Amino acid sequence: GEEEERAFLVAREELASALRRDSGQAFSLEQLRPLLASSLPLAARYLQLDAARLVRCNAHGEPRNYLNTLSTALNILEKYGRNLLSPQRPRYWRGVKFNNPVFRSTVDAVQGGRDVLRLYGYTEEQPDGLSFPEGQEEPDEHQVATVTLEVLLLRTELSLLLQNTHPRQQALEQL
Amino acid sequence: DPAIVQCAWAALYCDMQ
Ligand SMILES: *CC(=O)Nc1ccc(NC(=O)C*)cc1
Ligand SMILES: [N]
Repeated sequence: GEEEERAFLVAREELASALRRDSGQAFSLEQLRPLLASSLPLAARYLQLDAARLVRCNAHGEPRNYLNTLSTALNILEKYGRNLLSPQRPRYWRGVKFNNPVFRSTVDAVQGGRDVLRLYGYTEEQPDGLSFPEGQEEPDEHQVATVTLEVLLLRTELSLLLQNTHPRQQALEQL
Repeated sequence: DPAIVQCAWAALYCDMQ
């Protein structure tokens, strides 16, 4: 209900604020427990990430394998988000280039991986990748923070399902 | 995070420099 929804959203802003204050901030499991142990359903837990499709549409083979492939992609997408929150970025942060064989073997190895970068703001389609609109000179810090947290949380929840230790493993075993 | 993923990220971070 209301208290559970409020606790969830407040916990999200506490962590999103820490990311906006420090893009290199690491979070422990205990600091993420408000979100991992929340009794909210999946549609309520992930407001930006289409986590249902990300898991189910890449569920090919043994869960040991495609959860690892998806973990790597989510790990990389998280660092793309942290990169946009860093006050010191590389010069050409405004564009992601797909032709990199490392991009092709990580993010482009799962359906939906590209679309996550769009949630950061990489919205203009290129032949060789995705980029920010040339008018937008700086990224939406709050948006990038929320997506980054969700991408971090999704990888975390997948890892806890991998080790048979998710606090609400029963309900989330459907994925 | 595993160092193998940091290798991947460093290649992608290079593409942005
Ligand atoms: C393991 C490791 O050190 N990997 C690695 C990958 C890429 C790069 N740099 C560039 O691609 C520019 C350095 C190290
Ligand atoms: N660069």
